[PDB]
Amino acid sequence: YNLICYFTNWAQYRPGLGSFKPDDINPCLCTHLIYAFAGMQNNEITTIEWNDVTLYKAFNDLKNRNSKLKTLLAIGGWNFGTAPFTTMVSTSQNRQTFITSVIKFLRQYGFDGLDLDWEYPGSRGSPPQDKHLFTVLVKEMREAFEQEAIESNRPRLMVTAAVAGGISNIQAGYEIPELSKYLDFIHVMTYDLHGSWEGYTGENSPLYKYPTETGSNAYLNVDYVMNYWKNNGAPAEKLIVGFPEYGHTFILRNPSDNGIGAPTSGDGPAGPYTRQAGFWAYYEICTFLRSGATEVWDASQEVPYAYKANEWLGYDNIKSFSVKAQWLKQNNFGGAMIWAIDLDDFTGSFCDQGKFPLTSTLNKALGISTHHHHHH
Ligand SMILES: CC(=O)N[C@@H]1[C@@H](O)[C@H](O[C@@H]2O[C@H](CO)[C@@H](O[C@@H]3O[C@H](CO)[C@@H](O)[C@H](O)[C@H]3NC(C)=O)[C@H](O)[C@H]2NC(C)=O)[C@@H](CO)O[C@H]1O
Repeated sequence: YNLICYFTNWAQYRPGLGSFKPDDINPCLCTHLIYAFAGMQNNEITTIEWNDVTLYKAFNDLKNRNSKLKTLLAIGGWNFGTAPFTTMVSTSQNRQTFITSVIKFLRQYGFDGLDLDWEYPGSRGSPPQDKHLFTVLVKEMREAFEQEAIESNRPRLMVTAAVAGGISNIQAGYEIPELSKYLDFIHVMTYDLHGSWEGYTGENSPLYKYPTETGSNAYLNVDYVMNYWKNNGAPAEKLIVGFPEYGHTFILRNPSDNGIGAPTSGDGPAGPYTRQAGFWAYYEICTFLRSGATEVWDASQEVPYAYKANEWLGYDNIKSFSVKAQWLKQNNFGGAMIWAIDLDDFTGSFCDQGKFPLTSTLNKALGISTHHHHHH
């Protein structure tokens, strides 16, 4: 199994103990590290942060401490939107400009592959023809990577993609059978399945449907989404399950109504380190759980929630990560990906569960290991 760990290049700006840079990563925990995010200018890949070159070197230097580790660079993300991708895929000239720039960029800075994170082809302003043009981009990039590997006598650069977990976005965005032939791995974003945008409480990454969910609401769980990909053309071995190391917050419209589906008024307050209303990192959640919160196990969905007065949290913990790791192995998927390693309790100071409790849970559950001693 693979354990793919996203690192974000804005985590460095979090105050105090929240600040996270590549040297904070334990190089032995994951099999792959993905750097989020690169950008695009004139149809060529580019940096986005003033010190990305510094962080790239620290990131890829981690491989000097773990000879099995591979790294990838992710391009796009939510805030990046779709317009640059649409323009870039619109013509063969623009796709060639981009692919050529990626090969040079990844080889220059020491990456082993590119993770495409277009959110999403066919949606958020992207026109309908981008569903097929995304397939064409991926096909041409895989082919260019295969040729560069042979021409440079190096292992081939990987091409992966982070893909939607919402059924409407999946249907609008991806030609799953053909896309699956050319991608090395498919990182399915099985999180953000509920959130304050819906006007009621729900879990971020429930494994199973809630018993009274009907219609499209019954799609909003890891089981349905992973099996949708699997049964519409993607090989299980290429499918990677998304694991969030954060939770979503809500303000309850009525504190006594604090179950799944309780009505809500909006996002919960920003955390002191992540400073974005609507979510908390796992280490921030641990502080919340020590501040008087009530913890509840959502038994049907195999995830926890918690609440305190008018604040409600749907999240993941060691137990839910363990249950879902067991599940993905039984279903023969390729492994797990984590959004994001800088949201774990990387210092060990917040949760009293050791360093990197959630990521370590998956490392153990998936049997990640590179140090063999040849004796008891
Ligand atoms: C408004 C909203 O919640 N939209 C959801 C998108 O966030 C999500 O996109 C992917 O998931 C993660 C986690 O949500 C995204 O991380 C966000 O990245 C932006 C920069 O682009 C940063 O400003 C946010 O702080 C950060 N949020 C968190 C909790 O870390 C990430 O960009 C996207 N890529 C990956 C691999 O996860 C999509 C997933 O389908 O759902 C929307 O509902």
